[PDB]
Amino acid sequence: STAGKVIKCKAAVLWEEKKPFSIEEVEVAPPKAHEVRIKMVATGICRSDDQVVSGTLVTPLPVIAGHEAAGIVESIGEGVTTVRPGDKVIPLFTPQCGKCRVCKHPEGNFCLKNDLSMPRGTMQDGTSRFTCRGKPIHHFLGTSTFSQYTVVDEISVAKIDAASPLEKVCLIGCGFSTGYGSAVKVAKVTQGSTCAVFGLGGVGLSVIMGCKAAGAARIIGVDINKDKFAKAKEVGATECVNPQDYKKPIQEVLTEMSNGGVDFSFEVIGRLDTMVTALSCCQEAYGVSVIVGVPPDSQNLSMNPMLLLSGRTWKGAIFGGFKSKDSVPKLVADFMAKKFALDPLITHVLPFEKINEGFDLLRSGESIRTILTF
Amino acid sequence: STAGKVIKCKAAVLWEEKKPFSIEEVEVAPPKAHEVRIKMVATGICRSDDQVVSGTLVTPLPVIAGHEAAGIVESIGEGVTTVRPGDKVIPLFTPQCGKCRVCKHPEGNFCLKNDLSMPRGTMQDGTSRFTCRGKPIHHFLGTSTFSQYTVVDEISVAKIDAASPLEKVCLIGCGFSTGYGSAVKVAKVTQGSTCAVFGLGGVGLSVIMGCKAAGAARIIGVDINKDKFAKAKEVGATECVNPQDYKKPIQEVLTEMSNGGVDFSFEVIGRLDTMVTALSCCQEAYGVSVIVGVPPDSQNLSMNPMLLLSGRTWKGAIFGGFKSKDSVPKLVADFMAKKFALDPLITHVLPFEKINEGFDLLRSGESIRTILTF
Ligand SMILES: NC(=O)c1ccc[n+]([C@@H]2O[C@H](COP(=O)([O-])OP(=O)([O-])OC[C@H]3O[C@@H](n4cnc5c(N)[nH+]cnc54)[C@H](O)[C@@H]3O)[C@@H](O)[C@H]2O)c1
Ligand SMILES: NC(=O)c1ccc[n+]([C@@H]2O[C@H](COP(=O)([O-])OP(=O)([O-])OC[C@H]3O[C@@H](n4cnc5c(N)[nH+]cnc54)[C@H](O)[C@@H]3O)[C@@H](O)[C@H]2O)c1
Ligand SMILES: CCCCCCCCCC(=O)O
Ligand SMILES: CCCCCCCCCC(=O)O
Ligand SMILES: [Zn+2]
Ligand SMILES: [Zn+2]
Ligand SMILES: [Zn+2]
Ligand SMILES: [Zn+2]
Repeated sequence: STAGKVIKCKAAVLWEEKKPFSIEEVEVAPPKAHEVRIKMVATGICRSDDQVVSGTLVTPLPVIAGHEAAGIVESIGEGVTTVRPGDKVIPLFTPQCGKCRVCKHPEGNFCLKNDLSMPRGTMQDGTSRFTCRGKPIHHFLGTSTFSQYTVVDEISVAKIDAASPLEKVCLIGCGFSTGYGSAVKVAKVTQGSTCAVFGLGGVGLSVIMGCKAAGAARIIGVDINKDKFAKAKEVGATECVNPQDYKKPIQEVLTEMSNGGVDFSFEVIGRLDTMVTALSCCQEAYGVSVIVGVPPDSQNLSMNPMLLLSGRTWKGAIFGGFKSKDSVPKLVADFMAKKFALDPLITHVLPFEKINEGFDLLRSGESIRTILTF
Repeated sequence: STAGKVIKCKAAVLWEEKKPFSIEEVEVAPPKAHEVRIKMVATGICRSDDQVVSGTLVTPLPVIAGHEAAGIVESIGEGVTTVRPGDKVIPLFTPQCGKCRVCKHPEGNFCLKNDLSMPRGTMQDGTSRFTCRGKPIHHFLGTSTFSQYTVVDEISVAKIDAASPLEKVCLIGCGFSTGYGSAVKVAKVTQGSTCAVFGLGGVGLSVIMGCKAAGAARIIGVDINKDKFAKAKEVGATECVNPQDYKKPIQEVLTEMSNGGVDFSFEVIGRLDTMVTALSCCQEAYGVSVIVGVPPDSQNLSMNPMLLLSGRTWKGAIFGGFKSKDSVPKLVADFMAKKFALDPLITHVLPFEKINEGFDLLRSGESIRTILTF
């Protein structure tokens, strides 16, 4: 009987850029019409949550960040039909309203109700469900998973299998689905192709998993941190290259290695220069390059459009191109059926209260995904 | 007989940038092994030829330019198997060797034997068949059609229907096939879609023809020259807009007109600014933008990669993505079977001796295609 009552609980509040999270008591309002309040069970530390701290991914502060998570419904607002109290759920940082021109399109997933293109840090109704020290606190991407309890819009949550291990399937809420979908859905990697993956973190390892699932013959991992190469090979890389080892730019190295350019390249870092390098290294007539990394706010890249004129395709995607609410329950079902592995992504486990230690592990280069448990 | 002998004939020589063509006698050597000497019958004036004069498309000078043409085989070198003397032919500025990794790929057409990516201005053997006033003269894109006679490599020529009208089907050598293919093969325009076409010259009108053939519901022509709008509507534009008429940038105008962005946009001008505008005006989640225009030499554009991260596809192509030697005869057969029209592209038909007057018509905005007749 917390239904319809304010809940006091602990959250990780970010008051200022480039500062530690503050673990402290917040007030979580009850859900309004078509809103869902979730008791969080596990949440991943994604580089995009660090980009909020760095100020390179801009969203209003102060904020409760976190977007890669799983929990159990505590209560539903009036009119909710797609979840019930006690259901296991994954918050959807890319919503699926099911009504807009994008949700109706066979290949769109970037639903027009998203809080990604022009972040306001609110619920759909333009208000916050979070108070801290008597001050309103922003939401993040309509999810805000660094909290014992959050409130999300119904279009931002999916019901998943009741037997789901939530400390694993939280990765379906971001890094696994993003990287796997970038390969199998956005690029549509083909059997016997040569792929180059720039960045061997949680999301780039998931791209490798998707390239290997699609039957690529060669998967070249690219990272400046050679410590990332062993796990990249475990999940399917056939060879790994560190740009720092070479006198020549890595686009020239990769073009040589692939006897004239790769079939598919993926930027999975978030840098302007590696976005251009990744486009250049794909074959000039028929190559495809996919941007997955989140570039720094309000910065333009410079490129030569002759790279496109010869025949290259350049595209990007959020969340692996998956329509979120249709896709997340299916991805969980496929995980339960052993169609892909999540354990290779999980290098560390900590209690939520050690969230700062989890960010330090990511920043040091030591972790892939740290999973925090509430 | 001319076979096996040097031919002295008339050609339009470009001795240096930003000067008129010089119409004078050149010597055309006989074809070597796997080469074809063609008597030219008609050639079109394409903006790319003007870009060589402007210096914004770089190729070695002095040069015989011209790449959009048709003629009749005068003689064949040893080892030629695909054409014979007397055949009607179209030179292929994009070759099709049939042997390279691109020619073997189902979606590639930018054959590695091309003289487009690093223009040398020669035959495949690295020599020139042209002299003028005792100086060697460069080839252009392996074609050089501003000459009563040219010599091309076999991989740079297609045999066409003996009954085809060369004064019309010369456009299948560049402008028609480029525009049409950019719509139907590269973009793969869908039935009921909304398309935006930037530039309503010969290639942009051919893009409109392809979008209409593909069943687009709306085709928005964009040009700063409103005199181009009447013919754009004749061949299928549903509306035309002049950016100079608006206070707001045209990407904003086209996003509003299309209720959130177009399905397909095409840059058919060759400006960096319009390439970015065209990408921006396509819907952010599922839009596709195709670069057809040839951008100015050695100049980079600046763009915000978030345009791609939301889901846009950005791609370019040469010659409408068509594998040139397979496609050109089929396009001529389809023209003979009334599957498309070429007359709407032809505004002027001049003798070859009036080449300079033909270029002045293009530069002044008066013409679409001028066809020069030998
Ligand atoms: N498109 C989406 O929906 C989506 C989802 C999830 C993450 N992201 C972004 O994807 C990117 C990767 O996220 P992640 O895997 O969690 O991050 P991560 O774990 O930091 O991995 C990035 C990897 O890139 C490596 N790296 C850094 N700089 C360079 C360089 N200059 N050259 C070659 N390698 C380099 C780095 O060593 C690290 O292993 C970040 O930009 C995220 O913000 C996008
Ligand atoms: N990709 C290929 O294989 C290929 C083949 C043929 C042509 N080209 C290029 O395609 C482009 C078009 O060729 P074309 O149709 O012969 O040329 P064109 O006949 O000069 O047509 C270009 C049109 O662009 C219009 N225009 C110029 N500036 C602007 C502007 N700022 N805003 C809006 N409209 C503008 C201009 O008024 C004209 O009607 C040129 O860049 C060619 O070099 C590429
Ligand atoms: C990517 C290299 C492109 C070179 C294009 C040379 C001109 C092709 C013919 C044309 O555009 O009319
Ligand atoms: C198209 C603008 C999107 C920028 C923000 C993307 C953040 C989503 C979460 C993630 O990347 O891990
Ligand atoms: Zn929607
Ligand atoms: Zn993420
Ligand atoms: Zn070839
Ligand atoms: Zn041309």
